[PDB]
Amino acid sequence: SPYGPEARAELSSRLTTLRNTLAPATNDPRYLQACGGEKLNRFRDIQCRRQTAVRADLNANYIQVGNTRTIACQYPLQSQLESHFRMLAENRTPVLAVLASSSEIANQRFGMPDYFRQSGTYGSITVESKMTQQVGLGDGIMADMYTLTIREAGQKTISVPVVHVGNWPDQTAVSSEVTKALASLVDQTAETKRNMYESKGSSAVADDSKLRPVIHCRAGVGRTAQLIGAMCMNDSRNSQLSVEDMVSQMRVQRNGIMVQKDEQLDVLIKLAEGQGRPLLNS
Amino acid sequence: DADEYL
Amino acid sequence: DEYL
Repeated sequence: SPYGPEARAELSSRLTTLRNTLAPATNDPRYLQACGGEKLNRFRDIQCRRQTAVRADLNANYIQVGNTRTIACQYPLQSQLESHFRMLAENRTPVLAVLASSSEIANQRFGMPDYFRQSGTYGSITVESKMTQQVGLGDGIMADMYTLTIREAGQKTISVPVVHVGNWPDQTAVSSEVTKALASLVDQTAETKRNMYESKGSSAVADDSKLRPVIHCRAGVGRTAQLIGAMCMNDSRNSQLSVEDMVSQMRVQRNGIMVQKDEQLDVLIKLAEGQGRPLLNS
Repeated sequence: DADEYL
Repeated sequence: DEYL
């Protein structure tokens, strides 16, 4: 069977080898390095690829698996928020999906500022937050949506649609049913907002580096990877893109950690099986 | 203008 | 810190 133990064992073997090769070496020329005395990485083991980095001071990467373009990043550090907000604005972000739980954000030691559920000032940037709808995703998991309005004198005011899942603990994987519903809500949200910029003849519709959905959890490698992988399968243009392709492309474009827990890769495998999508290549 | 995207 |  294309989804039998033998196939699953082979896929893991290839993935394992890749993760070891992409392991960040001290002062690795493939990863972004902290220039100066400013902390860049939230974790010394979760690094950001250099050739796909969005900004030099943020741990974020441009990711494209198949025809699906997104942006994965770590939960911004306190001192990166200003730069984080400019990135969202400039990108004309059609949707921001936050997969970090409320419990993690509340934990003051985790250093994860609640920058989207409350209004505030960060440097030259002014952010206003407003709660909109709440969508049930199944298994009791809920999606809380907000609208972030980013204002900066001299720049055009940009509002961003936010989808926050607060009850998805780290190092865990939600059911494939939930993941499929969450992937749909994010595309719909992005699709609606993107439509707006097109009706306004925005200059971002022509730039492949903009109008990309931004997604992140805590490290931006576990929960973020699961959603992205699910979003690719939603795209009707990724026909024949295998599970091997997806994970490979994510790791080579961010870091070999993308899709941390096996339980997470299992959800992707399950969704692929439901689509008759190949696991391995050739 | 400044808020033509709101 | 280490995310592990």
